[PDB]
Amino acid sequence: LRRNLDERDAQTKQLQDAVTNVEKHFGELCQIFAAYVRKTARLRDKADLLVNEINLYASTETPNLKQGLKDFADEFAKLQDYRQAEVERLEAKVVEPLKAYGTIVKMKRDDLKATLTARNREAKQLSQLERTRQRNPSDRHVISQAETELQRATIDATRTSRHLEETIDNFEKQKIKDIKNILSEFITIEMLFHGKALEVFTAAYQNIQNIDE
Amino acid sequence: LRRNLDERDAQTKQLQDAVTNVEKHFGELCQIFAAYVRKTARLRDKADLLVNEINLYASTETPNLKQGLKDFADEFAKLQDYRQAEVERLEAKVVEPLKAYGTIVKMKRDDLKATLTARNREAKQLSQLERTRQRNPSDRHVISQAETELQRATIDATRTSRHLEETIDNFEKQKIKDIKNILSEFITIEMLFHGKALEVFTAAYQNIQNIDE
Repeated sequence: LRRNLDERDAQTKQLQDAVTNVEKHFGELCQIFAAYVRKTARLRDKADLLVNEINLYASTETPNLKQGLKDFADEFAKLQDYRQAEVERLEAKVVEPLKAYGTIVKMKRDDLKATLTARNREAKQLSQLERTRQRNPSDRHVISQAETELQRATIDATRTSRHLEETIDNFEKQKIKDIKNILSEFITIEMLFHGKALEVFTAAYQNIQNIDE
Repeated sequence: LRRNLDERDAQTKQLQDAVTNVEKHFGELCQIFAAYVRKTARLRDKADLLVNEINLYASTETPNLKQGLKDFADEFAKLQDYRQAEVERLEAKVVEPLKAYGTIVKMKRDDLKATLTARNREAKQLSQLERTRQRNPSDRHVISQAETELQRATIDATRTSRHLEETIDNFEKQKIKDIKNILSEFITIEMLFHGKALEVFTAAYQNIQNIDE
């Protein structure tokens, strides 16, 4: 029935738009997290430049001031190693899992296309059956054959749509697990870095106090 | 005496090179700290983009997942306000004090130039005195006048050099205080930010756990 076909299509469009919504927003988050990683690395570069200049300036100075400056530079350089570990973990645990949704989305689009193909085959077999009844009204045999082929197309379309509903449902379940895990990893990777920074800067504060002024 | 003038000049050259060494290295540190600040701000920009996308994606989602995402975005946005305070303090307490050494260096160069000028005047008055003795060997009056003017130039050069030694000595004392204070401020400003980040990310870890998966 026509009012049922409008409903059936609108419901598949929702599954289609559900895949698109994730493709769009996980993909945007993926680009932003990659840019966040690049900006973290570019900040590490400037911190390296500071380490080098403090060391070079320290090499020109009186002994106690030189030692205090080198000790600071040694601690701060340690912080940039932790920043490098933060960059690598963010690439592996945040950017790469979001990037993998390109392939997940492609597989869902195949399931959606198979459903559209099966429904076109069904609609074609239904129009075939009505035409065959009209051209050969009294040929029970060829009508029965067209009825049998419609029933095959119908159950194949139902089963293809039934599989689609299951894979999209699993896709939504895994979407929630993934976004929880991806943001959790981002939070713990950052927390690890900020905790190490506090350790480093606490010690660096001592090495500056020992500079005899 | 000539061996004394080589010594006297080499010692003023050391004062001159001491001003240059600070000009060069405080100026390099100033440029690097400014670039470090710009890279911190550019990392804040990317974090803002993450806040916006998480909010926009959350506006499309089921109620519990939407709320969990918005709560994360609200906490992380709080972290970028602390990053903005870190940027402002680094500009005011680290970059600006290093930048102020352009003016300090200029004043020391004036003291150095006054010393060179006074020594040229002295050397000229000494050559004048020897010439006057040679052209008027028996004019005790004009010789005595040239001797008196040499003694004025000599004590003026001694006093100008004596003032130079005092201002460079004070300049070295203040250099050590300043570099200790500037690096201490950098360390405490960073420590403050990393401590606030730990607070924010600890709370953000809860808001992610409440997402029903």
